[PDB]
Amino acid sequence: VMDVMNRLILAMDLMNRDDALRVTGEVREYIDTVKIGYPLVLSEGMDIIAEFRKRFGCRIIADFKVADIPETNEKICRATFKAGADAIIVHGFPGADSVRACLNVAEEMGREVFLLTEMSHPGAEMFIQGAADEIARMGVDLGVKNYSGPSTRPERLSRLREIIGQDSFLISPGVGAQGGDPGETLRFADAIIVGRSIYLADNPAAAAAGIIESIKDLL
Amino acid sequence: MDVMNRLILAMDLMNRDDALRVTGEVREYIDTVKIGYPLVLSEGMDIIAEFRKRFGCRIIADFKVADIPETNEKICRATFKAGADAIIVHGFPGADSVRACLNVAEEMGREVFLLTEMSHPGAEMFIQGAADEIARMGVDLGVKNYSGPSTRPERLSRLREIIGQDSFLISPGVGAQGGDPGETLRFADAIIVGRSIYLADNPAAAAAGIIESIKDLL
Ligand SMILES: O=c1cnn([C@@H]2O[C@H](COP(=O)(O)O)[C@@H](O)[C@H]2O)c(=O)[nH]1
Ligand SMILES: O=c1cnn([C@@H]2O[C@H](COP(=O)(O)O)[C@@H](O)[C@H]2O)c(=O)[nH]1
Repeated sequence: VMDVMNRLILAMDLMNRDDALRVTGEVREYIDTVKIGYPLVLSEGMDIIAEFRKRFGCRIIADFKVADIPETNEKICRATFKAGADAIIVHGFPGADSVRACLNVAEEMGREVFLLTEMSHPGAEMFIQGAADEIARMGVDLGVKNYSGPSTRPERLSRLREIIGQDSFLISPGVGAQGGDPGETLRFADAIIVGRSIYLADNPAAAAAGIIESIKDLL
Repeated sequence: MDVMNRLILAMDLMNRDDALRVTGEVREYIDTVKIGYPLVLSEGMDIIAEFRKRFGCRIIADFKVADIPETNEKICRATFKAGADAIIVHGFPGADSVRACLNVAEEMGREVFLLTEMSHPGAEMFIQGAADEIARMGVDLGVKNYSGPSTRPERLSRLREIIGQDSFLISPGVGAQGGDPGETLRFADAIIVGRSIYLADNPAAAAAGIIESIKDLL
């Protein structure tokens, strides 16, 4: 599995290149893995991935919530890996063919897929939560090794960990701003994802350091 | 929304030169282009303004928006800043995520299309069973624009029933995925067509052919 420094992944959702680079640089001693999503990519271009690789020694997870038909999913994954992403996040709710399409491209291109199981926001209760255990089981059947699940619902995160097994790699957003606790989340997830609690802080480095101090016995 | 010839081009070529040339070739037949991540991730968001400069066409950003509300808001803002007239949003992530998109669209003078059921085989696993409820959620939220599956006209008809005749309904899966242009237009206001046009030996003839087949439907 990827070796995530300090079990902490930065969700870099600032939408300005200068701010995104400044904040990421400030926390670089604490974090070697950065999740870049569409807020930044749609604002600054896929070349922002290149820029991060150039500036920082960071692994890049493209949080693109891939959620199209197989043919389109293939194209999205190809473009994303071509740009230098180490991994891509993919929805399971569009079904097994859509997921398989991403897995096939990742296998061919030597990169990784993370399957999102249940989302951490309130609206997730409406449809995704009821499908999440089956989505996780589907991932296991398809050979998915990497997953994302919700910090905001420890009971759900625990069940999802059970389904995917201890050997699977599990990351978890919703820590901090959305209400999730770093330590409790790391009972089940391999790494936590943190965005606003760090990138909106007056001192992002102090914020990251504070989170890390709070989980030091788990490192 | 008034779509020329009831035909929306899905421009999923991944090269700027090819995408611009093929769109140019069929410009006399369309005034609405759906641009998705295949093109945007290959050539940048600046491609949207370039399409407007060259063709004056309407632009629907097919970004399958599917994040938490806070992130959805950012995605919609970035997308509308790039000049998109509308954006396609998943309903599966729930009502708050959809509402986030509706907010930005209202703010910037744009439209949200709610995707209810997808057209590929895997849609049967989870989406299809949620689709009627997603459509009702759209109605509850005041959504006026929807997308549904050409490949399942019985499902498309049901979608139409739920949202009513006043709502605007577009439908992908025509051609390559097996859907029929004329049958789909029994229920949808407009059909989306990608590969059957952009991978054709002669895209202009392909477009003309499709239009000829639905001429009695305008
Ligand atoms: O279920 C979820 C919830 N959030 N996110 C993403 O993780 C980050 C959470 O950031 P935050 O710490 O500012 O809440 C954002 O990029 C959000 O899109 C997910 O991928 N899945
Ligand atoms: O349920 C679906 C199926 N396809 N599409 C999109 O519509 C287009 C269909 O293209 P095609 O005519 O080449 O199949 C592609 O951009 C695809 O991502 C959707 O938005 N929803």
